[PDB]
Amino acid sequence: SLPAHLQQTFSPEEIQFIVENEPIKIFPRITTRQKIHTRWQLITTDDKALNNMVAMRSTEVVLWIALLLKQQSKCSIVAPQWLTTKELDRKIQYEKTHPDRFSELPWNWLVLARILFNKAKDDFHDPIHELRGKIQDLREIRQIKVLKGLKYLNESHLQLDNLSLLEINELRPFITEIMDKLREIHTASL
Amino acid sequence: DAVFGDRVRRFQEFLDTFTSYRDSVRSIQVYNSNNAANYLNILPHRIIISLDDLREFDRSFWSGILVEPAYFIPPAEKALTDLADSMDDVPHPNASAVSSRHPWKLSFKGSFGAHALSPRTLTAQHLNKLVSVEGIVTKTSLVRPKLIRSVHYAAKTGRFHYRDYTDATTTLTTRIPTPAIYPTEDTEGNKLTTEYGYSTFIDHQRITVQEMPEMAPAGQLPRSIDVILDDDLVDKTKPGDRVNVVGVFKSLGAGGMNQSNSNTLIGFKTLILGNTVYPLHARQMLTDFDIRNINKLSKKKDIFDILSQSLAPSIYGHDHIKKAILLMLMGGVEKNLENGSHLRGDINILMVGDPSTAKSQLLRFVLNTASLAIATTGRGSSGVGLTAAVTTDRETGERRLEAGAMVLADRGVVCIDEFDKMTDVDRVAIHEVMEQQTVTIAKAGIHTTLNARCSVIAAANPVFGQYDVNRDPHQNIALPDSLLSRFDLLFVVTDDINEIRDRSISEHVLRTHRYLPPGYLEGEPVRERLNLSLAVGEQAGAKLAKNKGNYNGTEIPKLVTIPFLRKYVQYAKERVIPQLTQEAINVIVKNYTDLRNDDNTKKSPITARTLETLIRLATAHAKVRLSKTVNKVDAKVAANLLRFALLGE
Amino acid sequence: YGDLGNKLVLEAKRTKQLYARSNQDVNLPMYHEDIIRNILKEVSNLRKNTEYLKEQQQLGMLDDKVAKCQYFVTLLCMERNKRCLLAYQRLRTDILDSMAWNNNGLDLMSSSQQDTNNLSHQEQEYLKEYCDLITDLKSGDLVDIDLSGSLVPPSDVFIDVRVLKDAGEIQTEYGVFNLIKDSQFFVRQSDVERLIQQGYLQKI
Amino acid sequence: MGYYDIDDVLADGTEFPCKFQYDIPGLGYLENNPGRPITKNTKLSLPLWLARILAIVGGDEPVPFVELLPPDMFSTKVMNAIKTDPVALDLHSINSHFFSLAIKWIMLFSEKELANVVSELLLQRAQELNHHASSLSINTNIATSTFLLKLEEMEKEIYKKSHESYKDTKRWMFK
Amino acid sequence: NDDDNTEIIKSFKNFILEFRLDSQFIYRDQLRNNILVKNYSLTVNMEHLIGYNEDIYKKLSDEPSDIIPLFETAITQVAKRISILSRAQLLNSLPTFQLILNSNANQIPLRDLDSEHVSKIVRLSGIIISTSVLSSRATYLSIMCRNCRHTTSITINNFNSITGNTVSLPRSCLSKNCGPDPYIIIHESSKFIDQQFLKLQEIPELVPVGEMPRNLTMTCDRYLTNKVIPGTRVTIVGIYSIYNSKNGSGVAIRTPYIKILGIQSDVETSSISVTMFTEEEEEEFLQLSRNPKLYEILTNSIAPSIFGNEDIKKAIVCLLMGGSKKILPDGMRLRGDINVLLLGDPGTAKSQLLKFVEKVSPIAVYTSGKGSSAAGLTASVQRDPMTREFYLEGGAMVLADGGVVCIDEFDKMRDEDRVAIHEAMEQQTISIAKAGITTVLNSRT
DNA sequence: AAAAAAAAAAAAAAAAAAA
DNA sequence: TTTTTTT
Ligand SMILES: Nc1ncnc2c1ncn2[C@@H]1O[C@H](COP(=O)(O)OP(=O)(O)OP(=O)(O)O)[C@@H](O)[C@H]1O
Ligand SMILES: Nc1ncnc2c1ncn2[C@@H]1O[C@H](COP(=O)(O)OP(=O)(O)OP(=O)(O)O)[C@@H](O)[C@H]1O
Ligand SMILES: [Mg+2]
Ligand SMILES: [Mg+2]
Ligand SMILES: [Zn+2]
Repeated sequence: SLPAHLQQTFSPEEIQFIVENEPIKIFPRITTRQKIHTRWQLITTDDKALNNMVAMRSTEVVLWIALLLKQQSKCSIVAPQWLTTKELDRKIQYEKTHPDRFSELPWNWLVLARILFNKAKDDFHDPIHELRGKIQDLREIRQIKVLKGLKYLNESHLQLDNLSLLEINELRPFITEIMDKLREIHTASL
Repeated sequence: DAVFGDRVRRFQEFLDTFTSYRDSVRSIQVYNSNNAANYLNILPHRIIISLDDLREFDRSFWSGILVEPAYFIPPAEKALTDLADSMDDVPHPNASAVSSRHPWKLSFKGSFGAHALSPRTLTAQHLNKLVSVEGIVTKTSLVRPKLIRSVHYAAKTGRFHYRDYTDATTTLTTRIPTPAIYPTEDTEGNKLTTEYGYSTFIDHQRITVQEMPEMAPAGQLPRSIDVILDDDLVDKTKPGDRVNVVGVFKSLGAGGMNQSNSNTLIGFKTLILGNTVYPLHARQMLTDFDIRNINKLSKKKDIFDILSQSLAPSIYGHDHIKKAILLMLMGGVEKNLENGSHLRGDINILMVGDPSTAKSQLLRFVLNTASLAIATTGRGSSGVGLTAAVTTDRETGERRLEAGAMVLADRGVVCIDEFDKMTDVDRVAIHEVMEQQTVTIAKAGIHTTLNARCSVIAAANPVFGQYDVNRDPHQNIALPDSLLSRFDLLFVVTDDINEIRDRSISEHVLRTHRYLPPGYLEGEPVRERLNLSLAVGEQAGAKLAKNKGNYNGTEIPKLVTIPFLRKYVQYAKERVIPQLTQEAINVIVKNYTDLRNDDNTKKSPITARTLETLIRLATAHAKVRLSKTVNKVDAKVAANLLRFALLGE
Repeated sequence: YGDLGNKLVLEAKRTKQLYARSNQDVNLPMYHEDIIRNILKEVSNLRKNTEYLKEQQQLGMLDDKVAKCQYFVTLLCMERNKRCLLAYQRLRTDILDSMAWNNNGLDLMSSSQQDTNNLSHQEQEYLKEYCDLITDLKSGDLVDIDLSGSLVPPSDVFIDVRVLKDAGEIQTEYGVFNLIKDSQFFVRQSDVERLIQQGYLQKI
Repeated sequence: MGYYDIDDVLADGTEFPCKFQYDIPGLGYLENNPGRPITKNTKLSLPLWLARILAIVGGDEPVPFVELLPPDMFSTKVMNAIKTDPVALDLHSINSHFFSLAIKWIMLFSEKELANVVSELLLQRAQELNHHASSLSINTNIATSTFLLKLEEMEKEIYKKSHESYKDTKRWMFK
Repeated sequence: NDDDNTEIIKSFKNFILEFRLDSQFIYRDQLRNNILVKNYSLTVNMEHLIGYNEDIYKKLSDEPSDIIPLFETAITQVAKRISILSRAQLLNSLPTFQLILNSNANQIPLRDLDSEHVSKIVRLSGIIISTSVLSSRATYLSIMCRNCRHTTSITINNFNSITGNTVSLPRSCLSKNCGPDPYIIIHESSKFIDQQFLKLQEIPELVPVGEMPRNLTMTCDRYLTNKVIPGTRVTIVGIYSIYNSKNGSGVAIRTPYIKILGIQSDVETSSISVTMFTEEEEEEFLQLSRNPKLYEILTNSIAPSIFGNEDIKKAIVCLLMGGSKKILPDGMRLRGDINVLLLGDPGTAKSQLLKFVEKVSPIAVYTSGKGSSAAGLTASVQRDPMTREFYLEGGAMVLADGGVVCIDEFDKMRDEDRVAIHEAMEQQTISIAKAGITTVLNSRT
């Protein structure tokens, strides 16, 4: 949709939606194993796990169902391997020791972090402030590396092997317009 | 260490790349050799480089110059001296002159960008960096020689000895200072006699430059900075001139970091070691097709009234006033006789009239149009402070005369507003400078006559709120006739209330207020702007770009732009000195005899000095049409203008 | 001569900035058809002049080079005038369609601008036609999905809603909501977005 | 090159100096006395939208009616100024359609020496644009405003878009 | 001795890096944005400092001059940490960062300052009367010897505890048999900062009975310079300290002064030639400008306590807005202001409008026509007590350039004093020719 | 250890003068 | 007698 050129990029709400559209692991509190009751019978998710769950056993559900159950008392989200101090430490060490390559980190970087911090405040094993500070440090370091790398902007192409979602989204318009103008100048010269 | 050698050889390569500078050097050398012993001008050892070419050659060396000149300029000067020495070839030189060792210091021109500042903007982070600052010349110190390298001789040994002295302001690089004690004893007790005529002395002058008051913040005073220049260019320009100086901005002196401090809040000194100076002049030369255009304009039949109407197009009416201003800006020649002393040469005009009839506006236009002019106000001036002042120079502790207002405008024009509102005492001084164009100062042990040949334009109000046309003209004016008879032309302006003229002037004024600067929209106010891109600046006859002067179509008669008019004035005031003939004599004498015995009412009584005014007006009008002789047409136009100015149409 | 046209075009730019700064379609300003008809009469003058010059060119006493240069100059003048006028009109149409697309195609005169008098009659009938198309589009294969709904992704199910204007009681599916003045509701998100767009509810 | 783009339409309106390479009787009616013809080698300041065409038509030695002189904006003076230091240059003062005019001029006359310098100019300005866009409030200096008032009109939209993107990301991140 | 400094710096760095509200680390983001736009400064709000920990506030309260440099170097350490990559090991053109404080303590008037406030943090407000020109101060000095001829660097902090506080030159050389202090200052390769001096006068309505206002001297440096102009009400936060007077009367005298740390102004230097308002305030101004009858809102708002007069209030508003300045190709200027004269009977409250108009306009001065003179308004020529050199000092009408001037009892002024304003208001430029000083000075009011 | 002061500009009070 | 201007 146009609505003042919203037809060219993604709004942060759409990014949050497209991230919460992802599977995650859960630790249920209740049981709904069939009598051996209502069928889940959704259209965009394997209902087999939903129908076949039993308490205190790990299983995989999409993110927003887990969030809805966490709004109730039928859920216990299991954090990924990132969200612990001893992994973020080696990660920040990797960024420090390699001043040219962005560290390996998925597209959903910092978004799952924001959502889990906002909702699942209590299920963590680590204090929240430590993790938030380390994530802030990672954000600052990657921001510095982005500014350092942006200095050279060829008119042909570029490679950004390990940028996450929001980092690409925020930078898309400026970069795109600058290279468009450069390409227009070069093509007009010929 | 060896970095100096590498920089020197790189600069040598750069100098070898370009061929203009070597041509300049050989031209200077051949001129100096030709001025040696051939049946007074000399060329100083200075060459101007354009650092745009240097940037296009090497960015590193250019950046080094513009960031830290201390470690970059001396190697360039050394390389230039070595090249000049190698090119030099004098098998049979002199003795005292060969030991000068002039190092051929440099001058710069080109685009600076972020290093072109103003005296208010200079601050801590700009220190130790080559800069170029603009401003106005406030005051100048006295030229004083200083020593560099002395020469000694001993009779017993016969070996000449020399000692070299340098100070902080002498060289860009700080070195261990040496006192000025003359060594007169050898290492073995031989007597040494200082040899004058073989030692080295260079001129020294300090000036202070001030920011232009027009570009000033909201309710803040203009500020100034300190400039030192020496060797050449030592006494160029004068106080009251627009200049642009390029030099090194450095700090000097301990500033109280030693034990000599008396308070915690001491500071440091800041100072500029000037390299080169240019006349800003807000250019003054004539091209070939410029002269062709001036000639083709002059040979036209009706140039004079076009030039008159060209002055201040936003003022309605007052055509004869415009003609008078045009004739005044390029007045007649001076006359000096071995027995007849001197005769005054230019024209003076006074304005008296009812309020709000556009006199101050026309005076401001004359300020902007003329080459050299100074603005004065009757209530804001003091007579003693107008001609000279007795002030003590700080460095020498000696009291020296300081130039007054109208002395600065010698050969120019001085405009006075609210003339009748001036203190009567000051008025007598005016009479003196209107008598013989010379002011004498005899006070505190100084007896000196100062030259001042300027012309005066002024406007004054009548004694009442408005002019009374039924009264004696002397009754309407507060000034004594002693100085009123001095003025050649007196004009009376009154706003007669006629609805037709009211409508016409209303249309004109409303046309004026609907004006927009080109390239700018109407929704936002006027903003400040940056200086020109280049700190220093500098197919023919087939374009007539600004030659015709008609910028827009509003009337069939032509018009000319201001710069072309100023160029015409500059050409006319130099290239022609006309002489009168007997036909103009006959016309002038006939008109004078008739006017003397017309015997009717007139604005002012006439006497013998009016014939001088007729002579000078005819000379000025001959200068206008660029003829070496005065013809009777100029006599006729002068007589008509005088009749208008004194009788009334 | 077409400098006058720039005066129109420049003005249009300001209107776009009005869109840019606000980032919401609102209070479209009054038209400028006066300058437009001034340009129309001057271009009629240009056209009649060109026709006359072609007449004298065919008559035989007119120089070919003069005729051709006059023709090119006049043609370029007409071209620039047309370009300016259509440049204004295209932006006007775009902003009109943007305004019409989000208000469910009903023009909502009861509760943007109040009078809509700042629009030309042709523009108003165009707006009516576009509303007709907007109503028609969702009546076909896509009847189950309201194309003029929200665009914020659905992020939560239960939200707090605080009343903004007073009304009576309004029925919903399986229940009824009474719009008492200045009260708070704890209701489902997918029920009150229509009212929120209408401006009767606040505090999402 | 867009027919329905406001900035291009405005930029077509600037005046460029040019000279009548050919003499035509009866011309100049729209500027001066219609009865008097225009003589050869006459300098004029014609708008771009017609000077572009009148210089290529020829009409007929099929030389065009007009010959276009080098405009003052593209001068050695400006070339030196832009090369020495572009970041602090108030290019807004020179012209308010500089980049589109540069594109059109280089399209009309292929000149490899302008493409590289203009590209480097805008590339260098882009870094400072990004620097200022990233900065956000949470007491304001003159540097930011005095930079922002020197920009070309076409850089303003990039600045606003980047600023809005950063502001939206920050707002979403902090709730 | 060093351990305490390390502990204090570590504590301040921990405060900078650990303080957070909701989900934002405020000061780190401030540092990032400041570094991006080349404003090497940081602003600390005292309430946050107290809330985070009270002992650090106690230490800052006890000895300000000894403690502040530690914080202002911890700031630059953190900035280097979070702005530059170590690259497994350059320019490093980051000077020591300036620290600016803000607080909301009880104001203390000028006359209440006494001996018990020496070396303490105090808050006060006054009026600015005179500003000195800028000056340079050294922070990193390159020092070279003569005999042994070795190089050394001296680092200078600008905070003074004792009056001297300065190591002039080290005694003896560094290791033969040199003199007492054979050192010189290498002017090249040194770092300099900027310093300015200001004068403060007591606020008129807090003057005690039968007194004359008292002056005080302040020192500002680095970014704080060139922020205020004379005649603007200000609020200053700083340290009240003393400096000895050897060049000076009495015994053991020590003149006091103020070291500026933070400045708050009512005008925020906005008019001092571009617009810098935030988007919220500009939007609000546009919203008020969109009101269909704001003319009546402003007309009512002019002197609400004065009853009945309408055309005068409309004229006052029209004068406050002012005209439109113009310029022409040939140089002719056109005035852009309007001048209103009230000529009325007694008891109609003419001056009650004058002082309110003085209150509203951002640049306004109020003076009596009886207590005025031609030389005391446009330009006054002084001469220095020491060097005797003449210089030009502006009066009242130039002090209110770019604003409005309030003159009452216009008839009582002398005839000689009423003629100097003619050109000053018809052409807006005053000319001075005194003692060889010729200057065309502008005045727009 | 000492440059220090004649020359200007500006603010009054007393007396005498003109209306 | 009063206000003005000069010392
Ligand atoms: N013929 C005229 N053309 C244009 N403007 C005019 C003309 N006559 C008067 N004016 C306007 O009258 C105004 C009078 O301004 P100004 O003070 O310069 O006049 P003046 O006659 O010199 O007055 P004063 O004796 O009071 O100084 C100006 O704004 C000027 O533009
Ligand atoms: N219209 C009014 N409304 C209210 N108060 C008024 C009004 N007119 C006069 N006053 C009162 O008049 C009192 C004195 O007024 P003030 O002395 O300022 O008048 P003025 O016209 O400036 O006098 P003067 O000509 O003697 O200087 C004030 O206390 C004020 O309240
Ligand atoms: Mg006047
Ligand atoms: Mg009063
Ligand atoms: Zn040593």
